[PDB]
Parts: sequence; structure tokens; C-alpha cells
Amino acid sequence: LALSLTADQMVSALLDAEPPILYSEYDPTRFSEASMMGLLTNLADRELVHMINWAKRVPGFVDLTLHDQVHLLECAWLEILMIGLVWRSMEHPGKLLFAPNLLLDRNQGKCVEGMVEIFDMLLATSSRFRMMNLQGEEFVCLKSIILLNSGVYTFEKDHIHRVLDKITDTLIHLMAKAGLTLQQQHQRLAQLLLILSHIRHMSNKGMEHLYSMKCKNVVPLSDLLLEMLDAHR
Amino acid sequence: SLALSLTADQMVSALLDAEPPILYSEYDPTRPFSEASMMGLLTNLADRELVHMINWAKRVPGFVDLTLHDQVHLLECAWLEILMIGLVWRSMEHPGKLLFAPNLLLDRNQGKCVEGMVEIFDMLLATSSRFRMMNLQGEEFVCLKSIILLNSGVYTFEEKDHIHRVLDKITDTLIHLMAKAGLTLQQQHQRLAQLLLILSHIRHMSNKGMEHLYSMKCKNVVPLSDLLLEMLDAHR
Amino acid sequence: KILHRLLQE
Amino acid sequence: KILHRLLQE
Ligand SMILES: CCCOC(=O)c1ccc(O)cc1
Ligand SMILES: CCCOC(=O)c1ccc(O)cc1
Repeated sequence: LALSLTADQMVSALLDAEPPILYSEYDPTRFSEASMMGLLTNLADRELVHMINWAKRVPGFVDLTLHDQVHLLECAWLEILMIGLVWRSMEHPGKLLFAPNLLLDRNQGKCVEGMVEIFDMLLATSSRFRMMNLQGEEFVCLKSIILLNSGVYTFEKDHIHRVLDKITDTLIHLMAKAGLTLQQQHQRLAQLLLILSHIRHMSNKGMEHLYSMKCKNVVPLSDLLLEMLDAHR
Repeated sequence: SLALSLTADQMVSALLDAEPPILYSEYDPTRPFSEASMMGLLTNLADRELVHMINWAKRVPGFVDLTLHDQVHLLECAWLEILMIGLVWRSMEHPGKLLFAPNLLLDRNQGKCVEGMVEIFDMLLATSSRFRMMNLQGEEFVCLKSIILLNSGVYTFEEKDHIHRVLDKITDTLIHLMAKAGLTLQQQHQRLAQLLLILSHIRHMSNKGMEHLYSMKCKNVVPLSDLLLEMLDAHR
Repeated sequence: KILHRLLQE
Repeated sequence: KILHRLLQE
């Protein structure tokens, strides 16, 4: 029934599907390199469990075979965690809101080797969202696009592309509703989708970094996390 | 102005005019391929294409308005994406193959000759398949290629505002092309989205190709030119 | 795979 | 940097 949804219904479905914002186990009276990476990976693992439930609620997703669902999630999981992070951080210039009780400044990225470069990319994306005044309704559309798009060529396809078109229709509906002219709608749609290229880039860099932490056998990664990482070789 | 003063038709004409030539590889059919010799052909080719790319970039409206440091940054960020989209475009009329050069048309089985390369070939072939599925047009291709140049490094930066104004102009241009082609208003935004979403896949392939090239360099498989070495080093 | 298991259960 | 020089030619 995904292809039968109206724009307003798609928006409502995606807003309702949203995962909860999780807290860190961080104790504000305690950082070290091992400490910080442990907090981030612990949080990432818990977010992943909720991401799986969310994906099942994205219209069209459970129409796919289990194998195709697995493939899409394996491809997109870090992109999805990152766009979520960027969104939460949008109102905190210069900071990344990993959790309400774990709001990190750019410089704390240095507590972990190679992390600040990734932090800077995430912060620049947050700034762009701020620059564009990205709306919550737009954000949820973009996040579903990442889920359906990222692994779609690594393949079913026809249905996925029709669902993607419906999400495009929904983004455009939101812009028209907001009073943008046709020219402004097309420009903004393009601006939003071009951010997805940057998010792909950040995920690939983050995956390299993560694989590096996994080899320097120090920070423990959950079994789920290790499998998600392994899917990228 | 002057880039921002262009009409859609003038934008298309400038980009089409700026297009680099299709170059030949140094392929020698007298000897069998080895990992080293196949990689050597691709890196030698990339190096010669890079010189033409640099001169193409200078002809993309808006690019030469940037400082040299910013021009360097954008090309450093986008070069492999740009080579790859060009390869995928050349390859459209050759299902199952990659037309690296007119004298170098390779299938995935030949890609296996280089360790780790077949995975990249498979992604490029899937992208070429997607272009065919979408019936990508030459005018659309040149717009996408310029978007890559201007977009890929833009969030690693006034200068920025200038770039976004140019990017908006290219969006207007894509839409104009599609409308002139008879697409409905809804088909226009749908196709604009389909085209731009491919750029996510192109970024991914570039990142994987960059990792692979770094691996070849770190294993001394082939000697990279100073230019290639510096373009690669920009990616850490 | 664990992911396989979460997508069903 | 070589690219820097090549951009000026
Ligand atoms: C597995 C990577 C952990 O560090 C992150 O980059 C991270 C963690 C949690 C998030 O929501 C986003 C990123
Ligand atoms: C840089 C090593 C890999 O080369 C390529 O992937 C390649 C080379 C030339 C092209 O036009 C496209 C891709």
C-alpha cells in the first residue's frame, strides 16, 4: 500500500516511524580515548537495534525480501546514524549531539586518533542543514531515501524506485506547502539530495576509521556492530 | 554574472563545448595482461585524462572565479568521481563492458586480473546499467559532471555562496532540458531526483576506487605519476 | 546473521 | 603542488 499513500500520509507514516533519542551511559563527572570510543560504539549499537525497527516501518521496505532488506541496511546503516546525528546537532553550532547527555565540541574529537576529521565533516553538514533551515518533515524523507537508495544498485529494483519517486513527490509536496515557487522547489530538492553525496562520503570515511579501531584490538564492538562493519569488507 | 547570467541554453552549450576528448590507452596486445600491466594502463590513462580534466574544469562556468586554493580543493576532491562518471557514460552502449578507451574495452572477467578490482568494475557496470535504464542524455550527463566538480568538495570549505548559486543554475538547466524533452512537471522532479541520487553511488565508487588505488601504491604494484600521487594523497 | 534475526523477530 | 601549477597554464 506504499504506492497508494498520499504525500500527507507518507509524511505521517515517516514521522510516526521515528526512533527514540537515546541517552549515553556517560557520567558527566568522569574522557579518555578508550572511554570516548566505547561510549560512541555503545550508543551506535543501541541505535542500530532501533534503526531496524524503524526501517520496517518505512513504507515499502517490508515488501522486499529479507535478503534485500538485509542488503539495504548493511549498506546504509552508518549513513543513517550520521544523518540522525547531524539532524540532532543542527541547533548546536560547533557541537555534535550524540545524545542529550553527550554533546561534544569539535575539539573533543581529538581525544580519539583520526576522529576530528570525521567530526569536522559532520559539523559542516550540520551547518549546511542550518544554512538551509532543514525541516523535520524533510529530514525524515531524506533518511528514508538513504535507506532505499544506498544499496539499490548493489542488487525488487522497480518497486524500490517507485517508492523512491513517492518520497520525492512527498519532499516536493512539503516545499509547495511551505510556499516555495516551482523554481525554488526544484532548487531546494537538488540542494537536499546533494547533501546525500556528502553523507555517503562521511560514512565511507567513518567505516574506514571504525575498521581501524576494530583491528587495533582495544575498543570492544558488539557482535551486531562487527557484522555491520564486516558487510563493507 | 557571468556564470550566473547564463541562460539554460547557454549553460548547456558552454558545457557541451568544454567536453574533453576520448583518449587512447597504451594497451599492447602483444603480451598477456598481468595485474601490474593492467593497473599500469588505467593509471597511465587516468594521468593523461587528468590534464584534460584540469582544462575542462577551467571552462565550467563559475570555476575560475574561485581562488586557486579552492580550485585545487574541488579537483582534489572530485577527480576520480569525474573520471568514473565519464567511463560509465562512455560505456553505456556496451552492456557488460567498461570502455576505458576505444582500444581498451574490458569485461568483469578481465577485471579479476587486478586484486580487488572486480568489485569496483561491478559497481561501475551497475551504474552504466542504470544510465541505460534511465536513458541518460548527453546534455544531462554534462550537467551531472559539472555538479560533481562543484559539489563534492563544497562542504569541506561567499566563495561557498557563489558555488551554490552556480549549482542552482545547473539545477535550472537540468529542469529546462527535461521540460524541453516533454516530461511532465511531476516527471521532472522525479527524474531530477533519480539523476542526483546516482551521484551518491558515484561518490561511493570513487571512495572505494581511492582505497584500492592507495592499496596498489602501498604494495608497489605500479609507479604513479607525481600528479596522481598528489591527487591520491589529498584523500589521506 | 544477527541482522537477519532482528528483521524477523 | 603540481595541480596548483597546472591550473595556471
Ligand atoms: C560506529 C561509529 C560510532 O561513532 C560514530 O560516528 C557515531 C556514533 C553514534 C551515532 O549516532 C553517529 C555516529
Ligand atoms: C586510478 C586507478 C583506477 O583507474 C580508474 O578507475 C579509471 C581510470 C581512467 C578512467 O577514465 C576511469 C577510471
